[PDB]
Amino acid sequence: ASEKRPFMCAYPGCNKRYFKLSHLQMHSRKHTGEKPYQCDFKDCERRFSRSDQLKRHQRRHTGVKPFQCKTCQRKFSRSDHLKTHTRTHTGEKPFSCRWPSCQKKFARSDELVRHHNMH
DNA sequence: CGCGGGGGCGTCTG
DNA sequence: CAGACGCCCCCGCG
Ligand SMILES: [Zn+2]
Ligand SMILES: [Zn+2]
Ligand SMILES: [Zn+2]
Ligand SMILES: [Zn+2]
Repeated sequence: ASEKRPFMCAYPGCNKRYFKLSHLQMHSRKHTGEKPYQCDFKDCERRFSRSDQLKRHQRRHTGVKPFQCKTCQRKFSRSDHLKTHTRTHTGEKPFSCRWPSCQKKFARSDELVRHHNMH
């Protein structure tokens, strides 16, 4: 089970062996969302299973909003919110309804999900 | 009702 | 592995 292990996983819940550095880099991605960090704040006590999740969450406390709109100059702290809001200025509404008499279009999957719950 | 704003998660690239 | 991009999901508000 380890008589030949060019590489191993660095996650303490795994520590299994691998042979291709890249194929192990791919395996490791599964564990990148299994590392329980915690907030550093004295006004928080949350835990995040990824560095990016914690780093994103930190912005909620710092108030930092580096993603600024080119149109209305609004400021956001998540690229997903900014790109979503971008579609509001771009008129990009690809989430059209599939019901037998509607086809109403939204710029967000969840907006379409709520709309469908109205049917 | 349209959209802000946080949670969780897969994933390519570095 | 981590940093960064993209989405789905859920909730709250004017
Ligand atoms: Zn592993
Ligand atoms: Zn926090
Ligand atoms: Zn804008
Ligand atoms: Zn519909």
